[PDB]
Amino acid sequence: VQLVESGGGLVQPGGSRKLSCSASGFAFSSFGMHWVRQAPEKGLEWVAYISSGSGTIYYADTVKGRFTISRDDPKNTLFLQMTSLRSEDTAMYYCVRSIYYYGSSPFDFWGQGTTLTVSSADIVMTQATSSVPVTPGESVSISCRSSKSLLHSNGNTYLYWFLQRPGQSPQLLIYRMSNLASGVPDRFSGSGSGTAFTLTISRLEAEDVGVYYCMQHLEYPLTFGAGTKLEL
Amino acid sequence: TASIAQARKLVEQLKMEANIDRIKVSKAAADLMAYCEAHAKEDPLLTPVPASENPFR
Amino acid sequence: ELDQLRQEAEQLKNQIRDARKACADATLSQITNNIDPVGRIQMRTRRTLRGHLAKIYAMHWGTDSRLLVSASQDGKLIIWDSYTTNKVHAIPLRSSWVMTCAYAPSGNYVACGGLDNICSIYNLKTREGNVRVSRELAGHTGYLSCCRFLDDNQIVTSSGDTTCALWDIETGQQTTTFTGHTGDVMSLSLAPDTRLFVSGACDASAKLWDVREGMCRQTFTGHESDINAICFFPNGNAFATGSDDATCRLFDLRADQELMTYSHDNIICGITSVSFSKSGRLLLAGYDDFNCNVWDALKADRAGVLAGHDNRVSCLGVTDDGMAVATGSWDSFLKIWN
Amino acid sequence: CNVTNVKFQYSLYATTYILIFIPGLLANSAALWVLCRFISKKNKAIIFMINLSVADLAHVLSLPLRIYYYISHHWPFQRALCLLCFYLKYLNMYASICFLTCISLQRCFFLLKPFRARDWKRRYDVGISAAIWIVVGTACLPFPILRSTDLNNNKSCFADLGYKQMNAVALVGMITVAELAGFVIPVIIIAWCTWKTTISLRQPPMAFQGISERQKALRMVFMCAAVFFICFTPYHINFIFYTMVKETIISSCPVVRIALYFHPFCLCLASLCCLLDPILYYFMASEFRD
Amino acid sequence: EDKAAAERSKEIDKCLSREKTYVKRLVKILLLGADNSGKSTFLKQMRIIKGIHEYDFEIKNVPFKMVDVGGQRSERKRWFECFDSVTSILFLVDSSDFNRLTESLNDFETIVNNRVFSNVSIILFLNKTDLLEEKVQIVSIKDYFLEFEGDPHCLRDVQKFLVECFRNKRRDQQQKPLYHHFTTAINTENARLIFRDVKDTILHDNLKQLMLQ
Ligand SMILES: CCCCCCCCCCCCCCCCCC(=O)OC[C@@H](O)COP(=O)(O)OC[C@H](N)C(=O)O
Repeated sequence: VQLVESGGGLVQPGGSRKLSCSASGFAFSSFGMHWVRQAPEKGLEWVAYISSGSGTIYYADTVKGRFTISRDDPKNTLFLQMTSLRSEDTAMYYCVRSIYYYGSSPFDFWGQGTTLTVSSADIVMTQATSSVPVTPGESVSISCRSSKSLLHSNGNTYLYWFLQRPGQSPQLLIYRMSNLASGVPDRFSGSGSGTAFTLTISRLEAEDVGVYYCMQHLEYPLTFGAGTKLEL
Repeated sequence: TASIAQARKLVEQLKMEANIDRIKVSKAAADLMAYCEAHAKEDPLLTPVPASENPFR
Repeated sequence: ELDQLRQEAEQLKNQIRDARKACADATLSQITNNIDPVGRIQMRTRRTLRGHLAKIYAMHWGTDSRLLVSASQDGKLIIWDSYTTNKVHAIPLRSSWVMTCAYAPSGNYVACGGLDNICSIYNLKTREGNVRVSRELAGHTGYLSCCRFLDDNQIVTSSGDTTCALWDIETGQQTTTFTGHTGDVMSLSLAPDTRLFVSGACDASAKLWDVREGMCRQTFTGHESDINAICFFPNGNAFATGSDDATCRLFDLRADQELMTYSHDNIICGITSVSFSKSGRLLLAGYDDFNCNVWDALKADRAGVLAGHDNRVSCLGVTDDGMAVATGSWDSFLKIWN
Repeated sequence: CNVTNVKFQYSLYATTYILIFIPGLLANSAALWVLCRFISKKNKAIIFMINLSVADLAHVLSLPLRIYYYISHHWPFQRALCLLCFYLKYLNMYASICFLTCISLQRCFFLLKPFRARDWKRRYDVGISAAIWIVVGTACLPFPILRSTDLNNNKSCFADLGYKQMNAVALVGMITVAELAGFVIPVIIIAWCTWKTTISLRQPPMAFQGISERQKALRMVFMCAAVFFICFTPYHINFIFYTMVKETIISSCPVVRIALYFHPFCLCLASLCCLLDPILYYFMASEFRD
Repeated sequence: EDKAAAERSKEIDKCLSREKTYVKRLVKILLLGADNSGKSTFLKQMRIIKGIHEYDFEIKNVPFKMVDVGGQRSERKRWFECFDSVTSILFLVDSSDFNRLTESLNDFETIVNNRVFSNVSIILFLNKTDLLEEKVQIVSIKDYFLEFEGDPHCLRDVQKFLVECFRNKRRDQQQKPLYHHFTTAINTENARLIFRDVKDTILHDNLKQLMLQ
């Protein structure tokens, strides 16, 4: 499995650019794809979505009318065409993979992203803190809150937890508020109830420091939290 | 002597089956009836549940 | 020599017949006279699942009581979600002549087989997002009639050559074989605790097998023609047979003889499938006159009829929680009753 | 001119309609019930036959008010009812003709091209059925529109409504369009289909001696065609002259006498279809009687 | 919301409804014959391409699938006879070896008299057709059948005798037509014969589904 991006660099105000992504090692025509963004010193921000069979296309509120998403299956390629650039478009752009059926695991593989430099009824989610000093061998917890109840009438709670290490792409820890992802050690846990969620890490170890993010997937647009840093 | 081997195999199998501890029919009757009576409350297709807890309606 | 062994076999058969006669001190047809009848049972169709292009031959419920798998004569498996009727997977096979299905207890694998004398095992959870063949088991002489998982590592199969086999999937070699039948074997059923199993094999005879020791323990007789279905009573010490002379029967593994027969004068067609309900009070049977009959297991009367298919009912199953029934027939539809 | 006393026509219509009424109802209702139980098999042609029966049934239900009027000589209702029944009869007759044509064409194509005919679906038949119904319904409007008469005679109805005065050119154009789209095209189609079926049903030999089935099929085809022709030709040959005379265009006395004398018998003959067709199409076959 | 499951299900239905169109054109024929009937040579001389074998080919833009059951066919069990969707059955039977005719007759009357094949027509290929001629001119056919009436050394009499002996084994003759032919090494017209017989079968089916008798 591998996703590799291209197209970044420096651009003048106005003008245009086209970013592309190449996939290898999996069945590209059965997955849906997301474009996500991150400002230089801020949190993550969601940009666009294209579905399998090219049936559904969604944009963010602050990008409609300037951005266009497209895909090509016989060559396994994804395109984002972007025009009329502002200074608020300087960021790092990642491409993300996601498949939906009964019991699947969305957002479970991220690419490596590229850097581009330019010369409400939405749900609100709040992180508790910006940093928490920790010591190895302890048990630590993080929490975040929402402005709505994320529990639906069919029994699912749509809260996701990701971890980003220094210099790397994010990685899925918890999906749908209780479940572990493949290859994640069983010392991570997460639970809570409507409008209050808590993640617990037991027995901190090295290379387990960085920033933690919580996200919702109940209605579009998808929104991220501010970020919690752990310092060792 | 394949016929000898077949006859010996059949004889050994019948000897194995003949030496089985059996019980009376009445005890089997009581056991089946008791099991059916014990779990009667949790059987949905015999005691239909209200539609509020019905996953199919 | 041969004559002495034959005489001893005859003497042992006389001993067995006498031991079975001496134990008949009562019957269910009299003891169950104190049981209140279940009354009239009425069921309605909740969902109808469409999409197969030919006859349907097998199905198997998952262990979460929500997902199920079915196989058809056009050479396909489909994995269905039944709460919403969504299709979750569609798997194309290597040969259109398929006759059996199984669904793994953990949910990671499925299996299939048929007239090609091979049992194929498919993996449902791969990083690439597709379904690929994990193993092919070969070594039987006749076609494959039934297959049931024990866990992710072991499987058991029966053939149309008078044999049964227990296989270790990792190496692909037969761990043990079970022999002794004379005709083709139709069906087998596993015990709830997974220590023994039973099979019926066209002799109007049924045999009980131990998985690990590898020998037959008990043999039951009494039908007049082929045995086409078999299953266990929920507590694992009784089983029910359905045959091709329009008759079902109940056997008990400890008393070593028959208890009841289920048959009515208006049926002149054979059985295709049997199953029990969660508490053991209802017995469901599928027939060749296009309808399904719901019997009261203890009194031996008819409590209900399911009708609505236009052709033979070949598949029939009851969930692990007991809250639904699924039937599959030759008109290429599946129906869910509740 | 010397117009004869045309009075016998009332008793003729009354007796003919009484005779047609009862057995037509019984046969068509039983046939509809029978046909609704063969939809479960793989058969697909049956669709057209369903529609045919429906048309004929609604034909025979349109008679009783005529039987009432032709013997009572009084119409104690409103004019909308008179025009409604007057419209229904002709709508149903022409729908019946169209569906007979479609039946013959399908019957030909499944015997001329046996392999391709396995890719035909029922929804195409439903589409064609609905299109025929709609076109005939919107085409049969001049029958009540143009006879909007007897505004001062509320006791007059089906038989002796007046005639609105129309231009000669428009009237003759309309009558020619009716004649072309009602009689000539179905006749040509049925003749061509009968010929092409007879060529490819008896000519090809076979090893298995099954000549009897081919001959029986040929007999049924020929007899259906003959009944159609004989029932429906005279009315469509006399209608044009009768309508022209009734519109004062034709003034020669002998042809007026002949037309006014002949028309009622042509109507009675054309009205026999709603009784003959159920017997001829599905009370001789072997496979429906179960 | 995670309702992309529904869209995925619709995509799967879009492929099933595509294969449903192809599964209504294919014509399936079940092949049966004797051990020495020249089966291998017959099939290998038609230029086409152990459980069950299947062969595919096309005649006049119609796809034919020939299903060969290689020696498993001896099963006398209903569940094995799951071949009731076939258009017809094709028998290859030898006639030159006079001592093998009884076996072929017993096979034929065992297959044709079964119920499950009531809706399928039957084609009969009398095979090689020339060693029979050589046998007739040297030996008499009366030495094996004390039932023949006629000239023992005329090939035509032998042919009619064999064909009538085969046709007499079946019952309920009018259910579906039985065709027969004589072939030696033609291999080039066999497609024509099979095509014509299947076409006539479909024509008889249409004359009945359309209520013409
Ligand atoms: C696609 C195809 C479709 C088709 C269409 C067609 C067209 C048309 C079209 C149409 C055109 C218009 C014209 C008009 C005319 C009218 C006539 C009539 O009415 O008829 C005849 C008769 O009627 C006369 O009268 P009595 O004689 O009186 O009689 C009465 C009755 N019979 C009753 O009873 O009712």
